[PDB]
Amino acid sequence: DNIQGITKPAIRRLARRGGVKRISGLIYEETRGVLKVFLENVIRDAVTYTEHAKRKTVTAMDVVYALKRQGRTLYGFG
Amino acid sequence: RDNIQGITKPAIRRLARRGGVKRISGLIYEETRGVLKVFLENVIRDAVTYTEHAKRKTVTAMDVVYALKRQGRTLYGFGG
Amino acid sequence: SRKESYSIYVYKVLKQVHPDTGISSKAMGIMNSFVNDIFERIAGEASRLAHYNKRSTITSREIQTAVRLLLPGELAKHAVSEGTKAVTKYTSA
Amino acid sequence: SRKESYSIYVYKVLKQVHPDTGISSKAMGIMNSFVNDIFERIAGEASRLAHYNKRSTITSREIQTAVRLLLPGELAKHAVSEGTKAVTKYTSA
Amino acid sequence: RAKAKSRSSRAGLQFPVGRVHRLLRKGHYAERVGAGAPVYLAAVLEYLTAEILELAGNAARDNKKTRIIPRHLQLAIRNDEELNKLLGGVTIAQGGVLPNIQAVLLPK
Amino acid sequence: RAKAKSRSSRAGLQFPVGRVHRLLRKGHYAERVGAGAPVYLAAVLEYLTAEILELAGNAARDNKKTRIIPRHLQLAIRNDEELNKLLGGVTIAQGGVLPNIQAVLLPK
Amino acid sequence: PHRYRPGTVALREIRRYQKSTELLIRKLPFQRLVREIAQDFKTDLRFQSSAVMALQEACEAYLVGLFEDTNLCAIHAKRVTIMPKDIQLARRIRGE
Amino acid sequence: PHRYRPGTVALREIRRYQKSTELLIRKLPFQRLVREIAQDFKTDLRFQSSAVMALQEACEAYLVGLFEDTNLCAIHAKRVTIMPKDIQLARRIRGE
DNA sequence: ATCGATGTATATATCTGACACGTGCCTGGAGACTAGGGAGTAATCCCCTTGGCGGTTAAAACGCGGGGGACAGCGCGTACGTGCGTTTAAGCGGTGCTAGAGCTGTCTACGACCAATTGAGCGGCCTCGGCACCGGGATTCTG
DNA sequence: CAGAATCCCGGTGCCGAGGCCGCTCAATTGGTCGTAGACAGCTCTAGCACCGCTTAAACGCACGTACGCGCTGTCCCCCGCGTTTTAACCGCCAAGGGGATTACTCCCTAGTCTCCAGGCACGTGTCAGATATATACATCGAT
Repeated sequence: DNIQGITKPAIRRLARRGGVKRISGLIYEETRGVLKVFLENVIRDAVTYTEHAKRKTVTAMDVVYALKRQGRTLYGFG
Repeated sequence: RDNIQGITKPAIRRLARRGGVKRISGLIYEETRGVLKVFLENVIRDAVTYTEHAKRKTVTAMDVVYALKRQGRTLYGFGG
Repeated sequence: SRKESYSIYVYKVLKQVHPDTGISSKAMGIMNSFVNDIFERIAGEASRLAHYNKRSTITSREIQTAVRLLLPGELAKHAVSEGTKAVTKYTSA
Repeated sequence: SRKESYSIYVYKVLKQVHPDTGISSKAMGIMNSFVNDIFERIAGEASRLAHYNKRSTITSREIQTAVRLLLPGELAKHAVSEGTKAVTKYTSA
Repeated sequence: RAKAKSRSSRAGLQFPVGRVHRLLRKGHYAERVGAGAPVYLAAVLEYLTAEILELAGNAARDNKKTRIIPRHLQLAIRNDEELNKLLGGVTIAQGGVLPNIQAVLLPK
Repeated sequence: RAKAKSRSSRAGLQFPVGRVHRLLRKGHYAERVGAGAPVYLAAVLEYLTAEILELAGNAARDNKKTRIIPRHLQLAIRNDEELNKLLGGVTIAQGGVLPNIQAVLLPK
Repeated sequence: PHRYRPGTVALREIRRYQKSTELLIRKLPFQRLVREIAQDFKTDLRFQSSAVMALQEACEAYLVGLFEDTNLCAIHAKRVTIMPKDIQLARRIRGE
Repeated sequence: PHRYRPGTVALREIRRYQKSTELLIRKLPFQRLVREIAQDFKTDLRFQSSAVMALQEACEAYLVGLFEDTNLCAIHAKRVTIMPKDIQLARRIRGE
């Protein structure tokens, strides 16, 4: 159970970059679940591309293609 | 021209009723007319662009289907 | 000119699923659009999968992977079994 | 082995716009991916336009229409203007 | 010369394997098309077609009708948690909407 | 056998017309590609490149820097109403967000 | 005379229009609006009988969806009456 | 003694983190989470050093935008404290 | 009106590794010619789009009575922010191992291209029963 | 608890869906052959594991003030019902602009061969940016 590694201070820092001034005490457990749901949908696609190529090493391009398929084009990693 | 006034208050109420709205403020009508006009303008510009590329003069249902498809909304029942 | 359509095949399937039921012309037009939609989506992803691996040929593995990427979990789970059974019987014939 | 990128042409343009400024390798990577993206968008739409009209070839008419569909109103006018200028200079050389 | 037998009859499918193979060649998706691709794609399209028509027919029966109409297709798709995900961005002509009212709006 | 000279020099462009022509033929977009397509596409790509670099270079001077970095590209894109519409879905690494605080949150 | 209390008829209308399927905007006024907007792009255009029906179906579907989103924004503020700021918030979050 | 009033340090932090561009989540704890999630799909997988960085950049870019949307729907209710129902409304209107 | 304790920024000097440039060479772009079928032009058919009249009831526009909803003001009590002292484990610098990504070589099984044959499925026609409209009766639900 | 709204049942009747026929052009069977890719072996990059150390960051506690929430009052703007009127909808008649097709032929692009220069790895070195120190001056909270 490594979800606890996303600490409360880190969530507050993310909220500050987003402009949030005051934060309620229940936001932390809601945010952990949202992030956990987001990661799984990207990793499943990356692993699918890795398996089609019969490789054993997940590669940056697999992630780039997984994100582009969802409409989240990322510039910078080739 | 005045043709935008053809979208009467009762028609807007019927649309709001289908969406489940129970009570409507009196300022919603002009806002809805403004929201609708930009949507029509955007779809029609693309439709006419496809019509002009084909050198046709009549606008067909396929030009509309392709325009909507490009905007990201798919219409079933008219072709394609 | 002559226009092709899937209407006869959709009707054969309907007669297999519900012999007593019929279908109107508008419903047939909708079904005829749905089939072309999914056909173009699968062929598109199979094409992308081929270019990313420098392969020159589309094969059943490209179709199977495109199906696993496009359809949700249970639908993909069943469709893969249907395609595998069809290809196996075709090759054994 | 040997890779292929646009970094030479991007640097040539940079020294024409701002002859006193340089660019970091991290920014060059983003500029390199930007061209590949827009190239794929335009070539895609040009292929669809050719298929709908039942034509076998891609011409400047398909490129011009794809540009007018993809780029916003102010970018489109300038892009079309200099595309036609380039083609006219090439054909008159 | 042997008597011809259709590829669909060999595979046991209703959909046309020959038409699918032709469409795969004419669309320029790739320069070569393997022999197994059209049988697999035809089997998948047939599965999804029957999967939709069954729910549409059940809706038509509940309404006490005998002919399927677009209203029944809309009711079939929007009541299934998986079909609605695959066809979320699609609007069906004459489909209408599902009955739904917010609990806050109903009288005490 | 006259001395060879590049098509880009004839058109007056910096980008490679030959490489673009090759990439079109290798993509299977169509069975035939006309002579004018690569010159037009090269000119379009050169235009959009020069516009992006001009705005990024202006943003560099406003920070007394002499080298362009991703932050300057992000600020150049997000401050222009035309470029921001074209690149609305793109994420740029190391770009960060623009400074913005709602007026309701400032002190009374 | 007998009179229904405020809101009793509104729920009945909601049920009526959610159960039906016909189009709700008048055809001739919409057709004239479509022909008016198009005149800005190209002159002497002509339209097929089915293109106007396709445009009307698309517009009514868009507006019904926008009202569905706006009603959730109204309830969030504990109100019943929808107001323009609810539309502006829904459109801002949708990214329109 | 000396003590600042509630909210001045929060505004100073907002002005701080909107100017910088570094990553805010701890690298090693995030890497262990990525390793733990991938194990449900395939065993003995290996990850390139850049794949974890691409995933971290994508996740932080997603969460910042979600908080930006949540703050507007908090202000709309005439509050300043963000609460779970604001996230739920933003996600419902976004369609995710 | 202002004090004074904190905080952010600027100005100077030292360092280091990221950037710009030059060299060698090889593989991919340019020049010259041939063959052939895709696109351009002109002419014909005919269909479906635009324009008009008459007329009847379905639907929109205008008034008004009143009640229930939106909004401002007040009290209160506890949830969150600011600041300190403690302790956990992230980050870094170094060394070593070996799993597996990337490449060259051989060759044989696969798919593309032609030709001859015929039957699958598309267009035109017939018809009859599923649906819809009218009118009257039964049940529900609200003020 | 009177009475206004919705549903359903029996009768009429029509034009949309189900089935038949003619027939032609798209799919099948048989053959050749060229090269795409499956398999075997090798090199050596970079992903994984372990250790010691410093100290940046996370954790736990106290406290007090600013916010969220519930209650009360009032006033005005939506809803429901009735009358008048205006322009939507249906049905019938004209005509001609433009879409869709056929036949001809020419000029554009694909393909093969030669050959030579553009641009890709590799190596070098020097100055733009990162850091430590000192200090200027701006802001916030209490008197």
